[PDB]
Amino acid sequence: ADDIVLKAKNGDVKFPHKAHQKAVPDCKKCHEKGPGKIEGFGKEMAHGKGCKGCHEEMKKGPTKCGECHKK
Ligand code: HEC
Ligand code: HEC
Ligand code: HEC
Ligand SMILES: C[C@H](CCC(=O)O)[C@H]1CC[C@H]2[C@@H]3CC[C@@H]4C[C@H](O)CC[C@]4(C)[C@H]3C[C@H](O)[C@]12C
Repeated sequence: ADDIVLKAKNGDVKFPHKAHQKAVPDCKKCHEKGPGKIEGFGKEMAHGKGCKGCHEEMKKGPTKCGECHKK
């Protein structure tokens, strides 16, 4: 399957899966979540534990606005 781009208005956000499969061997951090996670995602999650917060906790991954968002 292909990577996905989140169409944030301030700039597309790429999500590269291969880098996540390799760096986050705890696949249940994202997979096998109960129902609601597709509908639940949005800006609050992305700037929180959905994206940025995990990077902050794992001490690796982009944490600045222009590292995630790129037109
Ligand atoms: C959240 C940060 C995730 C982590 C950690 C892992 N995966 Fe994942 N996976 C996630 C997304 C949003 C998607 C779909 C979008 C995409 O970019 O592909 C996937 C997809 C998969 C698939 C399909 C990949 C493909 O067919 O090319 C598989 C089999 C899957 N993911 C496996 C998987 C494994 C085993 C993980 C841990 C080592 C892993 N993922 C972590 C989000 C995230
Ligand atoms: C932990 C459970 C994570 C979640 C949820 C998300 N990401 Fe992540 N990301 C994680 C790690 C530990 C890393 C390091 C990968 C590396 O080897 O450098 C990253 C990295 C990225 C990258 C940069 C990838 C690269 O090859 O340099 C990007 C662009 C990225 N992550 C984006 C991203 C977004 C948009 C997320 C939510 C949709 C997301 N990450 C979730 C750990 C975790
Ligand atoms: C990657 C880990 C991110 C970092 C660092 C920042 N943002 Fe972000 N933001 C991210 C995602 C995945 C999303 C899309 C959410 C979704 O609904 O899919 C966003 C969203 C925003 C938005 C809202 C855009 C819209 O609703 O169309 C804005 C205005 C935004 N982000 C701004 C922003 C700024 C200024 C940041 C630095 C302070 C920043 N983001 C960091 C992913 C990431
Ligand atoms: C559930 C995990 C981890 C965050 C958390 O614990 O909530 C998060 C991390 C990244 C999230 C995905 C980002 C890309 C997609 C954003 C869409 O708008 C909703 C579906 C997708 C496929 C999201 C589904 C789910 O919300 C995920 C896989």
